[PDB]
Amino acid sequence: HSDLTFCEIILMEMESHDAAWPFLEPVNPRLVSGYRRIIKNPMDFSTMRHRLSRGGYTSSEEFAADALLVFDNCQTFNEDDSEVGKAGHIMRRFFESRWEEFY
Ligand SMILES: CC(=O)c1c(C)[nH]c(C(=O)N2CCC[C@@H](c3n[nH]cc3CN3CCCC3)C2)c1C
Ligand SMILES: [Mg+2]
Repeated sequence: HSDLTFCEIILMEMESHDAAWPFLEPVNPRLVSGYRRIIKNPMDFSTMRHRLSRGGYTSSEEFAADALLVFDNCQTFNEDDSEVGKAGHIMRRFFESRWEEFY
């Protein structure tokens, strides 16, 4: 698959990005007050890595949906001027531009 090929490329670059530190592992709701109540479908890069490794993505569209979920959730829970929120805007702009320079 040429679609799955670029997903592996763009996931690799996001995992290694400087501003990827809030998204490398799932949020622990025990450690974050209100997260469980506010974020219905959590998502992060390791969950995407796991689903790609086991062949769980059909098309590149499903991969893009999970990536946009990460940043949608980030903007739903975190203030735009929080540390986590600022890293998410950097990561979201990176993904949007990189995804469009291929498709
Ligand atoms: C609540 C929220 O939307 C959020 C997201 C999407 N991500 C983070 C976040 O901060 N992390 C992600 C999980 C691991 C955390 C981690 N990994 N190694 C050490 C730490 C400790 N953190 C806390 C402060 C210093 C780093 C970092 C939040 C709050
Ligand atoms: Mg959107």
